[PDB]
Amino acid sequence: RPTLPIPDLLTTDARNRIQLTIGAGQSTFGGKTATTWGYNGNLLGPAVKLQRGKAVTVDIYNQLTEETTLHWHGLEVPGEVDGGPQGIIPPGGKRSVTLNVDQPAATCWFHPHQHGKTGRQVAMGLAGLVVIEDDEILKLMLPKQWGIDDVPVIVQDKKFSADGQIDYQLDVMTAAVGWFGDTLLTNGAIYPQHAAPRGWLRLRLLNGCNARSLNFATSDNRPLYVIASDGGLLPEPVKVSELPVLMGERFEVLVEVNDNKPFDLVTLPVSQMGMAIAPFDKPHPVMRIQPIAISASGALPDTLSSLPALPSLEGLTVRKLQLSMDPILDMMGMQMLMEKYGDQAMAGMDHSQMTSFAEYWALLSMNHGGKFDFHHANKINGQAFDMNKPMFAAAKGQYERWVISGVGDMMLHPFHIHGTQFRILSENGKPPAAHRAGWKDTVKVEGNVSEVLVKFNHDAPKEHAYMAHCHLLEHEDTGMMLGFTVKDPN
Amino acid sequence: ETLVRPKPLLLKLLKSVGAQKDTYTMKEVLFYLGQYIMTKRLYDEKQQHIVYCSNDLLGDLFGVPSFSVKEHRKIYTMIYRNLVVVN
Repeated sequence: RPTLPIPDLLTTDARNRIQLTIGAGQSTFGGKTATTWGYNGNLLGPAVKLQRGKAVTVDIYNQLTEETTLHWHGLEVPGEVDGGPQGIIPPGGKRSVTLNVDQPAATCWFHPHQHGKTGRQVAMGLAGLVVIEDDEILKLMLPKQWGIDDVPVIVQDKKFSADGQIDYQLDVMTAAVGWFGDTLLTNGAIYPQHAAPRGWLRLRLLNGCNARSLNFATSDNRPLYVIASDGGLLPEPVKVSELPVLMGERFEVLVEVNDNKPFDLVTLPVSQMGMAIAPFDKPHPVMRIQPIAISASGALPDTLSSLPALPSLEGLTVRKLQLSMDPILDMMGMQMLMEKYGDQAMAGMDHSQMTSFAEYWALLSMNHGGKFDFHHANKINGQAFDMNKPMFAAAKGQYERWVISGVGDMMLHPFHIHGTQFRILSENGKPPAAHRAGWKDTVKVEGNVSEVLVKFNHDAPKEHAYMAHCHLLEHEDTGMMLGFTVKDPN
Repeated sequence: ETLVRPKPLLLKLLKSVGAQKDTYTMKEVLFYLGQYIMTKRLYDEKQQHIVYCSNDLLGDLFGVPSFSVKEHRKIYTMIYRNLVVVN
């Protein structure tokens, strides 16, 4: 097995500014050469060590023939730095931002964020981690040896053409169920192998698939100890037998290495439309851990951090967002899927869900024009994305109850809100799981309703607006996303 | 919107459910037609995008014994054959 790659950790130079170049180039998957992209690389980019309260500047240089963005997924920073409208870097271009970090130590990432292009630009290889350190977490004595017992694990699926090149297509099927493939890339590698000390192994897991949700576990069923979520540490470690992770979410887990017993990290088959076709019908290996006589470094504390109380939940401005996949898109996408893969497709959510004759006929009558441009078929609140109108203005420094509905379709909708770390009160109609009570920047929405308590501490204008979107990328690209603004009330 | 005149046999099928007019809008035909199918059991209880008209008057109208309420443009072309568009 090939040895797992470790993204270069990236602090500042004499001038506290990090340099990131957005290039293309070549990578090799199972001996077939493909064209891939990357931040300071052929592939996937680096880990940007940031230090809370101490700011740094980032020059972003774009050596693609085409344009792209750079979203700091998980950061509490003004809508300026994201950019939004005219936050676009044109080919050969420069952009410079400053990141004054103010949020607890956390494992965030960055990825291209342009409505219409995110799906493909990500699929190409653009990704990259941000590692935030505060003083609290250093005083903690977690495993700290980057690339040894503290390991980024970026897990992604891709599909490849006959050529060995990446095969993306934003057709009506991938706009419906997502772009998903058959080859699983752990930090870019296929089934790599990592060499761990005996002791605790810290793994910063990141689901970077386009639509594929993952569900981590170990080949031999040792528990994973979750110690942090999207936005930072949990209060105490949550012991779990399996860890489902959605697109763009991160969890830092600890695992125990004792004997020379090797064992794989695996992702278990998941109850999601189109994600339990072979080879993901069965448990699938993410990477193999092999223990050797390397130095260990950390412990599994019984407390990790303090977490503030929640403010009384009335008086709080409340906003309902209702996600909606245009029903024609659903019917059609599922036809493409039910043809291509037999009925091994819907396996996992395959049961009594049906659709009446009256619904079918009302669908017929409704697109009498035969005008069905599926590039706006996904909507929040009834209308798809238009950069022109931020949907609303929410208050700075103020607590608010956002309620995201997803009733009417059974399509997974991991829902992302920029410029904040928030807390989940309801996640798809149930109270959040023990480890998703933390800080999160993504919420499951699958046929039901979630409610999050959110507060933005950073200004964002119509010019550079915050977003909110499904992080199933092909949904975000085909309309399921809005903008919003935040300013200190006049 | 769009206003139309049902050719004879379609008009016949249209009044079997309670229509009375001689010149309808499109949404009006779609309504009464779906009403006809759901009154005469014509869909299959299990797969109910599937309409079985072989032995019915609708079978002669459309010229088939079956069709699927998913193939929209096809069912529209069958509908428009028995129409005279007035605009």
